[PDB]
Amino acid sequence: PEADRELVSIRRFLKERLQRDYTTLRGYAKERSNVRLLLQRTAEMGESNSLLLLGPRGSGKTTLINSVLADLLPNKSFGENTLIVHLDGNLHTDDRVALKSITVQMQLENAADGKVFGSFAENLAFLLQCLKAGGKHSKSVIFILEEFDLFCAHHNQTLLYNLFDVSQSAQAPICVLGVTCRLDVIELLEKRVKSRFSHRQVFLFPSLRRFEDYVDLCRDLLSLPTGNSLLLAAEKIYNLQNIYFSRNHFDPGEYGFSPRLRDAWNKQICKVLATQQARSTLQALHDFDISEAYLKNFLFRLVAHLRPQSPHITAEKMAAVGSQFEGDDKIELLCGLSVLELCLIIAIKHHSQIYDRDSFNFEIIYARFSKFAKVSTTMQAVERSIVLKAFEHLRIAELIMPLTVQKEFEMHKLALTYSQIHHCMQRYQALPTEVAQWAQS
Amino acid sequence: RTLEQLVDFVVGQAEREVLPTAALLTGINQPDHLSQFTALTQRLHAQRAAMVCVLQSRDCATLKAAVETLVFGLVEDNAEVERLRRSQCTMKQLKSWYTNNFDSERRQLVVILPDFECFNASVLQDLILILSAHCGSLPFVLVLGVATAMTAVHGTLPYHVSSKIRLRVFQTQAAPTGLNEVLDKVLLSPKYA
Amino acid sequence: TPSQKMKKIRAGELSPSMQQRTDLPAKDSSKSELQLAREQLHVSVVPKSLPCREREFENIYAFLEGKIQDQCGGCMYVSGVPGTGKTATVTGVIRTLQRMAKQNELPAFEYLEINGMRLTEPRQAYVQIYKQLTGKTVSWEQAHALLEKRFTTPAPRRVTTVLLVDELDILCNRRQDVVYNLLDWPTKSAAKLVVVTIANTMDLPERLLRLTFQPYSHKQLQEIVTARLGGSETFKGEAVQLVARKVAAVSGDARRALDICRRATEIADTAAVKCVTMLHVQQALAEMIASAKVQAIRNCSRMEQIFLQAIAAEVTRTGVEETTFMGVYQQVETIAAFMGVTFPPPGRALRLCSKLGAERLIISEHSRNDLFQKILLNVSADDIHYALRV
Amino acid sequence: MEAICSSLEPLFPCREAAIETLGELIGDSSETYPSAIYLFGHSGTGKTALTRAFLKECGKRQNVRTAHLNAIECYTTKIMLEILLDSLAPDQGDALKVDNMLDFVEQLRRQAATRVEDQGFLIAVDNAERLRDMDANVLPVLLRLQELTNLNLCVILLSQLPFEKFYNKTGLSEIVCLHLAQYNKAETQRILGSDFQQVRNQLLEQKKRLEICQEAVTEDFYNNYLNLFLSVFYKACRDVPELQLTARKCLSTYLEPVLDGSRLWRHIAGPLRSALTQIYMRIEELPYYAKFLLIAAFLASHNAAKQDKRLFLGPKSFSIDRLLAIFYAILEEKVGLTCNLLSQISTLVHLNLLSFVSGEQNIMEGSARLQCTIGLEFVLQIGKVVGFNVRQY
DNA sequence: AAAGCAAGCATAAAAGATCTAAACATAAAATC
DNA sequence: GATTTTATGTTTAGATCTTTTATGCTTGCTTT
Ligand SMILES: Nc1ncnc2c1ncn2[C@@H]1O[C@H](COP(=O)(O)OP(=O)(O)OP(=O)(O)O)[C@@H](O)[C@H]1O
Ligand SMILES: Nc1ncnc2c1ncn2[C@@H]1O[C@H](COP(=O)(O)OP(=O)(O)OP(=O)(O)O)[C@@H](O)[C@H]1O
Ligand SMILES: Nc1ncnc2c1ncn2[C@@H]1O[C@H](COP(=O)(O)OP(=O)(O)OP(=O)(O)O)[C@@H](O)[C@H]1O
Ligand SMILES: [Mg+2]
Ligand SMILES: [Mg+2]
Ligand SMILES: [Mg+2]
Repeated sequence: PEADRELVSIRRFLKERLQRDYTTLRGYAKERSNVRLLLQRTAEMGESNSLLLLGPRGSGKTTLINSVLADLLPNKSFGENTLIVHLDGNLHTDDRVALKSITVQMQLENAADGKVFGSFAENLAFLLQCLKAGGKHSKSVIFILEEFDLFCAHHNQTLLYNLFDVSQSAQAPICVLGVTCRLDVIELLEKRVKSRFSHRQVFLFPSLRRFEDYVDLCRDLLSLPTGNSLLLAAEKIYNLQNIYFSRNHFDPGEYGFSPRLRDAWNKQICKVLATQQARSTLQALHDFDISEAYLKNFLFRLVAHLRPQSPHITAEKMAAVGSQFEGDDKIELLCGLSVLELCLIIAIKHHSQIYDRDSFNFEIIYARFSKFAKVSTTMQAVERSIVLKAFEHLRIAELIMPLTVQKEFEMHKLALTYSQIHHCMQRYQALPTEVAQWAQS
Repeated sequence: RTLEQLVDFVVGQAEREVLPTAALLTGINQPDHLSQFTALTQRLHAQRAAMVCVLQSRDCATLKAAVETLVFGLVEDNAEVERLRRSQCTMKQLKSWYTNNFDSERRQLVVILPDFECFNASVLQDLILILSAHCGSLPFVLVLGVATAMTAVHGTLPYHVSSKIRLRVFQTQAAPTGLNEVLDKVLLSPKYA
Repeated sequence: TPSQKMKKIRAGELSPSMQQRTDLPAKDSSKSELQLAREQLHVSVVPKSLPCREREFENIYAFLEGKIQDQCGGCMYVSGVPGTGKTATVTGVIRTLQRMAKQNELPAFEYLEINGMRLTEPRQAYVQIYKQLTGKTVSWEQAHALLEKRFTTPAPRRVTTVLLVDELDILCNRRQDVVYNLLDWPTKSAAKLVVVTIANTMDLPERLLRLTFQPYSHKQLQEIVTARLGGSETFKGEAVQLVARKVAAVSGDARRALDICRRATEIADTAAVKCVTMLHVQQALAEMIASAKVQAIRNCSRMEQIFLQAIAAEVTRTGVEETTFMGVYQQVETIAAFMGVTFPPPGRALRLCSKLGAERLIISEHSRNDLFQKILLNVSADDIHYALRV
Repeated sequence: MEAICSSLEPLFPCREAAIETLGELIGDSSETYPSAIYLFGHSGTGKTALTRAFLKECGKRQNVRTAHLNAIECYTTKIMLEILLDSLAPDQGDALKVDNMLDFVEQLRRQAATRVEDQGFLIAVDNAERLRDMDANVLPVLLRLQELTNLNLCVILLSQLPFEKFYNKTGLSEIVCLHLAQYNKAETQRILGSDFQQVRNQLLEQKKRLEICQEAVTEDFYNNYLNLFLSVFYKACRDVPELQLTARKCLSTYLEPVLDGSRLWRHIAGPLRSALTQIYMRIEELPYYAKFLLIAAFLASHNAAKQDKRLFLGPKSFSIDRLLAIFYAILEEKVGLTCNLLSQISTLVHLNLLSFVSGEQNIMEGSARLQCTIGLEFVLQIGKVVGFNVRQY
């Protein structure tokens, strides 16, 4: 069954492209060339520079840095003058961990085989004494600070105050390149650090605000490329791995496809994207969030369904994953609740509807429930205890929140809009009719 | 009768994931029961099938303090039957130490809680949830000294903590009954002058 | 071995060093006149004679000379808005005094310096002063005792030593002990100390315990760049005036005028013209002095645009700026009813609120308390309609 | 992807769809994994057993290194990193030493190997609803650990909350949401009826009674018993472990009049409505003046601040001098104020018969606010065992 | 005349935010 | 080379400063 092996090859290739492939960048011809010419200027001429990429989360910030470094590193003039210092704000929490990763990753003489000796104050004074020794004859340091705002959350912003002060003195030819999401992170810096900063910023707001190039990108990600592009990308990935992300990557050279199979697959994808149903589902997702990470997640959960028994992509699969996205889950949680919790919920609905969203309690809802319990002739058998367990179970699924004493006497607030409760009465299966007559009252 | 029933419950759980536990409805006063609990520990060091650390509520201001006093009390009870760092005594070290020692024989891991009422509810629910997470790999039993009545156990434990527990009640005699027995049998016994 | 090298660092006999470039540095002759104009326009290259600062230079020079010849010592407090060139001036006058001492017109002296933000704890400064004294390194309490022993004891010959202090305000503690000792040390007449502290706020000793570098006007900020450029005519004569007008009002940083001119020189390199035009400076000021909050609101997806209209409608309707999420969702359902496009169910709206909160268009709480999380508006309300229609 | 779902369907009936989804996302290990998979459902949906069976099945069958975890154990993040690296990097010994997220990321980065052995990793964090309560850099790192360590992992999370509770002020990356619906009544009947062979082989263990057990504990009889049980308890709970735990005991009390001689719904519908009263609970005196003090505490915490001049929103907090005044008024004997009586006050505090809200630092000043915590029924039992009615006040 | 609601008020306690004193584990060197 | 000791850098828990809110209490007006 070699054709089924061909489909397994297409599915593995597609999941590798949607998930991996950290280098390739689509669009952004201006900003990528700007960052690249800045990095060549700080690598060759010995200038010090500062830069601050900003954009919404899911815009290609890190992918731009990988494309720029993947272009520049195998030049072997950039590869001999530059020592690159990656840094992050999630991992390097307090500044001393960032400074240990700097001293390790610069291969400073104080460090040894991934471990550094001595006090942190000694490591700081030693790092400034090393950067002090540089003229233009020193190797160029390229700091890359991802999540700049958490570095602003450090004490005194103290590491940042040094990292820009080296840029404004003729010491080591560094290059600070912060990358962060907040669009007014420059306000967070203290006025000294704001003064030392070069104020240049580069914005990467995504270019696919219009619907048509969004459908073009969706047609792009599902297609199998022509084979000479696979050879060229294999040459590029091979040349970068000969000299960090490089140890695992897309690697097109493990995959090879017959051109007729590429033509049949891309004919299937352009025909599927021609239909009104798939365009409607992608229209819904494009109205939700333009960011390409969302579309790549939707594409991954579409591509994963390509079982051998049903080889081809179809528009009904687009509609199914779109129905999984657009539906709510609190309405899908309330249908899991048993009838006693649902009656406590509908009692909270009647209480906060009659008294207009006032806070409630177990005893007031116990009175409003026992007004129904004594006339129900199906809920007569329950006691205080089962209703109290149902109340605590409503508390621990966070359908009720405390206003922040006895377990039976906390103040509380409902967490739902009434349309969710009015919908969960409809979508519930086999609700007893007496609770429905209470729902209409 | 209650002490032999407790030792038989511990040995019958050694004969055996929802943890077994045996509440003992102690009277409202404390110090009379204390020596009783110590005798229970001696019985589990008589038959040598269980080691036991008391987990008084003074040691449980937070979940971290509860876990460290639990592990430190188990390892120091075992050393007393026959000095690792306070910052290092995690549950994982307890699992590695239990499989480091007790596997070719299965000694039970007892944690007396003499003052069930005095505990803060959140640290107690988190502790019973952690011990429920580790039962099966570590043979645990839990004994609750509830100074009042069963409604306190059913009320203080939340929906889910009660869902993951297997409690059985034993009763020591009531205090007026104890004064009646002490007065009929000793202070009114003829043989003292 | 690691032990010998860490002992070499702790006694300081091992010189710190970076790896040298394997390729040689690029030759000066190949540089373009625009490229040389950029290289002279870097902020690092401080001139030996600073333009338009001669009054403060002669003031600090006459002061430190009259305090360093007469062997008395004291304290001096220079202060001003950042970008005014304080540290460059005091380092320049100390450089002129040491060049004078090499010609022996002045008594010899050791120039110490610290920097408050290059420290960790403030008490670590006691190690650093002594680190530039004998060069020995020691714990801060023994450093405190040895700084006392060099200061408390009248033991001639006691050479005067200046103590430049970058960023005194970062040395504050709950006790304020280190800055208090650094101020009390000149008061000992026997140890002839003089300290020159450098600060931003003009009234710090009153605030939690002179000279003031006023910010540059339009003509001084013209003078600085037009002396920095040299004799090349790569800048037209009005572009420096345009920079001085758009920087002298906002903040007065010397660094801002310099890197604005440098980034404009880079844009002129992108245009492949050997001389700048004034529109290049307009483009550089439009890029480096900007917010993209208009472009961000223009480039959000349509549901976040509906959400952004609804928060503004809620601030209009209720009349308060901070809103509970439920009233915003009711206004959301009104606007989505009017536009004819359906709105996502409220969990996805919570996701949209968290995503716009990450981008600081709005200030939103953690989503554990949904439908009760507070929402401020961070972008001004007029910018929403200005980005959405125009 | 076929063998894993095919080996977990017989153990887990009525769950073929969610197993099909997880076995397509993280089934085959030659394929890459999505960066995070957040599956969620109600209590007792069957997800801890599902992910634990999935991790042990994949880590026994294929090349993956698996790690399970429970987030309540991780009261500080370094314990979480220790358990994760201790399972993901086997036989490290006591050379393991992780201090923060950076060291864990580097020591997981060194574990990367060649693609030709096609290794993968998996991580499951049970009770992930606690993860937002802790250090609050652990969730953003845990979602994008695949991008960060440049490995081939997939950090599963598990909770009952929907994912929308989890967001923070910095935002999180992409995640694969996955819902597990709780069973409708026919599927709960199918689950409880799957164990019919085990419960028959248990009933054979404990000879006329065994002679009628082997002839009349058949499949349709157990299906009729399951319909007769889910006619009663299904409205009170759908939590499948509790229905198993009660269904076996009620089968044990149900079987007596077919051990002797419908014709049974009355005999068991008696005890079943007592069995409903003991759902979730899992079972298998006071001094005289303390009685009067608990009575006066209920009077001080229910009969308001201004009704008490003429007798003499929830419960109201009260200072203890109000308690001693109501105790004097209700005592009708006027005891001297011995040390034992104020000790009785402090013992009602320690036994959770009273509670504190404020004034703990100056209890002897009398400014402390106390709060009686008892319902009407037991204080009526106290007034019965004294014989002194409390409804008059 | 007193009883009850109200403007406010004045300290109190409850996070909470941030810093400092005590503890404590580790590095490193003195010595046997 | 191994142990011990102790000097120190790191951690952690308490101390303290905001400020919120807030609620019991003051007392004062108002009302039946
Ligand atoms: N402009 C783009 N070109 C190509 N791929 C993109 C682009 N933007 C996003 N992606 C895809 O989105 C996923 C994550 O993108 P990316 O890493 O750039 O976000 P990010 O930089 O991590 O954002 P943040 O740093 O704010 O979390 C990647 O799989 C990548 O393929
Ligand atoms: N008169 C001048 N001529 C040319 N350049 C100047 C002049 N004054 C200041 N500068 C520029 O400004 C910078 C001065 O740096 P300096 O450290 O003195 O600033 P500062 O006022 O001390 O800032 P802060 O007080 O925030 O440290 C130098 O890089 C220099 O290029
Ligand atoms: N389809 C099924 N077939 C057989 N048994 C099932 C099935 N679904 C659930 N179970 C039973 O459910 C139990 C596991 O439920 P689980 O403990 O995963 O719920 P949970 O979500 O972890 O609850 P909590 O989070 O409150 O602990 C197992 O005993 C298992 O036998
Ligand atoms: Mg990124
Ligand atoms: Mg300065
Ligand atoms: Mg579970």
